Amino acid sequence: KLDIKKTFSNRSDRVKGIDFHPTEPWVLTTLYSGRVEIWNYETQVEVRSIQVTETPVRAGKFIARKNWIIVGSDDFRIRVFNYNTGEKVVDFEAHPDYIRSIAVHPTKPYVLSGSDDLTVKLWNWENNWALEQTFEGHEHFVMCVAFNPKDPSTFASGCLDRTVKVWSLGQSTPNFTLTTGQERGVNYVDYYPLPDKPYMITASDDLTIKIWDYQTKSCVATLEGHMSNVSFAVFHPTLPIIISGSEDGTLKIWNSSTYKVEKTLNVGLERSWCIATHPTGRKNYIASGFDNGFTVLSLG
Amino acid sequence: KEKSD
Repeated sequence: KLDIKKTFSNRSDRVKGIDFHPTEPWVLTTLYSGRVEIWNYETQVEVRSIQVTETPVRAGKFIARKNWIIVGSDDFRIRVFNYNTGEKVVDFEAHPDYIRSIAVHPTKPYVLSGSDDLTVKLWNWENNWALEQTFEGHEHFVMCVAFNPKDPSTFASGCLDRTVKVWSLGQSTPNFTLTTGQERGVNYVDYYPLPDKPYMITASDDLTIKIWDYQTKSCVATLEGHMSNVSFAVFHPTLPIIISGSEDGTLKIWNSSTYKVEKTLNVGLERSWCIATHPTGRKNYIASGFDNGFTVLSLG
Repeated sequence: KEKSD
């Protein structure tokens, strides 16, 4: 039963990245101001925060099994910090242009970064953060990268060139390129995590969200209702819903069978930029970052 | 820059 409760919300500078820790009740936010924050959303006290840089930090993920966070910023750098001590673990120039998105492999010591330099890069932390591969082919900014959780030897990249490319690690060309028909670009791509559907979802400045069958490459559905750029759309990992967020200031919760909107939320933090869902669905938590702060919600 | 914000 959908019963949305605000578990914790705080104001800050614009939140561009956000992520949940899988075992501590913590959320990481990465800010346009160069600051990152880790909050305990149950006690409502900061665990740790760092002034990383003076440029925006658009991307940040926990790497829980190593006690790290990894972040990427407009100064072209990837940094990794130990969240227990604050210590900086590594600091390197990853691309010659902004970093939009970082994904962490669930099982292997790999990280993907996607950038305005038109590539995705694969880094290996068990090989001194060596660059192991550069995936070339996109023709505008790479806005989003995400591993297929059912087969993390493959990953999807979403691009302002209006395509999604799906790639295999260790192979230089995409397995396939999806021509989205989202003419203003793709801001975000996400996989449905369960084995019953081979689905991906994309979000666009053209105000649409689209569901794809990645076996047949067909568009299964198009979800309309947002009134400004759609920054993200994801499938909830346990509940039968899709969650999206937009520069129109709303989050929307859509029924994932009927693709109809169930609930529209204006949390009143202005434009929405990023999303995370709790990996194990603890309290069905989701969190979103906005112009004016973040919010952590229990969906029921 | 596109997508500056």
